[PDB]
Amino acid sequence: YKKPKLLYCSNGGHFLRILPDGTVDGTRDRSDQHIQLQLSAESVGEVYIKSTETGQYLAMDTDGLLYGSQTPNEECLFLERLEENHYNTYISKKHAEKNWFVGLKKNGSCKRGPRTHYGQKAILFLPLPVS
Amino acid sequence: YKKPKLLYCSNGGHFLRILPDGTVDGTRDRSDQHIQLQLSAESVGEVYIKSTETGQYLAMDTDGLLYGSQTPNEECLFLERLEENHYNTYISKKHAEKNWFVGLKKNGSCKRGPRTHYGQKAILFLPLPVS
Amino acid sequence: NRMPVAPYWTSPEKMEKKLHAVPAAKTVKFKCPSSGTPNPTLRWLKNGKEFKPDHRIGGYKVRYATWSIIMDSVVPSDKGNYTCIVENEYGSINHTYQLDVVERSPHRPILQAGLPANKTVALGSNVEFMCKVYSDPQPHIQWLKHINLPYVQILEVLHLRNVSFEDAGEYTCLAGNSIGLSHHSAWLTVL
Amino acid sequence: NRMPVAPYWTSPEKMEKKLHAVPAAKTVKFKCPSSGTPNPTLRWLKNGKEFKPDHRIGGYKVRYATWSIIMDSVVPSDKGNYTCIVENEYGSINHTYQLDVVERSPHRPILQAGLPANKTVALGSNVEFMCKVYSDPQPHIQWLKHIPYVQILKTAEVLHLRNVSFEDAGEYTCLAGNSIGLSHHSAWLTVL
Repeated sequence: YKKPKLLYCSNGGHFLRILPDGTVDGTRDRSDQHIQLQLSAESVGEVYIKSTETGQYLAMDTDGLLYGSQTPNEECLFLERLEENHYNTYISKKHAEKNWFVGLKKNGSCKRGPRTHYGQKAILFLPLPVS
Repeated sequence: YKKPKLLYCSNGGHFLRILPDGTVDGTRDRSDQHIQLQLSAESVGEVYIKSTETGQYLAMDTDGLLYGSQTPNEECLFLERLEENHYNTYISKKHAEKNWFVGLKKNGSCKRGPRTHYGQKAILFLPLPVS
Repeated sequence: NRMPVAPYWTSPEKMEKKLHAVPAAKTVKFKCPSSGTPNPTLRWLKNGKEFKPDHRIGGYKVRYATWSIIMDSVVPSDKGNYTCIVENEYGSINHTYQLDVVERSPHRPILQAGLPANKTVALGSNVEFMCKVYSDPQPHIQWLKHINLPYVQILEVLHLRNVSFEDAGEYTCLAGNSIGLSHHSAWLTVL
Repeated sequence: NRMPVAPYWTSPEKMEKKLHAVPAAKTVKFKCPSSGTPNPTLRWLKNGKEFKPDHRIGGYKVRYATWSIIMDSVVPSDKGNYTCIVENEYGSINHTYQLDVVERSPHRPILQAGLPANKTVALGSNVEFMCKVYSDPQPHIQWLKHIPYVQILKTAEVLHLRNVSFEDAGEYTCLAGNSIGLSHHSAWLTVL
């Protein structure tokens, strides 16, 4: 749990990526240097998710848009829940009330948090070892 | 738990051995072909312990003497308990009332069950991988 | 009977998703929708070799109508490359899918028994307590000093600098996740 | 000052026990009782290289009076060869101990989540249910059919149902238990 992982999204097979410019998206390449993430618990159930390469934190703006953050903050904390279907979902800690999930679309493009539903494949993630 | 192990005895560093002639003793050599054991549960807490090499079962005679058995029987079943001190002890299932332990002496020689006490180092065993 | 047509993909799109990562126990299905005349054949390979249903526990079905193979309850041994091969008298096309499986562990964290362990030290000695935790979901670890539950003081290793008598006492390593929490304690003796 | 004497063992016997296998967390101590004049030095190595106390969490003490080294709370990373080296202006002797550590898991058996998994099959289809168990002490595994009343099916990873029929439909359980406790997971078989 201390080792960096990859957050694979079951919607299209994309690995959650945090590009050095703040762009959050997905890719199907495991050799990509920006898919390795280091999750940490600030408190029970709440985690930070940061690129090991750039040290950027995954975050969600007030729009419900994923982006890389040079420094951690309220927009970086996500609620991590291992679902009954055995997948992981990450809900915006700050935008919990609205149920804003971290998700990805069929093409791996950032999926606006306000368009994510409990029954979507886009919000389902799987932790995987780098190799 | 399905893989064969070695039952290391903390009294002298000897690996529980079941020689092809029925002789039960200990040795300090890991390359020895007769130290690999396959434990199995006949029921919760009760186990068989047999040489993978010879297919002989570890057993205790009515004297309290350990020996190899070509076929399994009441004298082969042992009560396996993981002690608080984190070691394992194996008590003769048939001679339980008397508290007859499977043990080994400072020199690895079979230790008569009726001479084994709860506080002895001779009856303390540790499971180890073949290598 | 009809105009020859080499086998071709009928839903190339769907095939873009090459890697299928699945949590252990899920049913995995692979498809290679295709067409061609005369109607082509469907075979499947696992890491290059032929894949017979006895090759794995549970076996596997192949819905020829949906150009797919269905494997119930996947487990680690199932991980590998799966290739469908479609072909007729006029051609053969193929595609390979990667399959990865991850065993999930939905239980509260697990601490290594014995850790942390008691310790006795001399006044001035520095000390370290260890704690080994295992947890599928991210665990939150806290070390607690003791001062119908006991009062504690929030503080893998707990490091005590130039220890004194006051440092003596009971310490606890607490780890918790969304399912539950767990902890082990140890006593520090000072001389 | 006194008659030279190369370093020698003072309790060779005790040293016969070369391998020290210990369960994780125990304090491990190694001794090389020795003597020699002028009085000899005691140094310790780990797998050939020098062993400084910062080389491991917890560090380690060396009681020069008892020719021993003491390592509290050993853990797997500690596994390896430990060599003591005794020497003076007239000689040097050495000895090496192997250290093995085993993490003990005193909990009831653990079953892999999801297993066994539900299954739907056609009349006549053969079926297999899987069960993955982990247990330090020897686990006893049994498969149970529900009829909660049950009917033991198999007694000690897979439950195999031959030419299945409607009657075969229902709930099945994989039970595993050890001296600490027991655990189980169930699954439903649907038949068409």
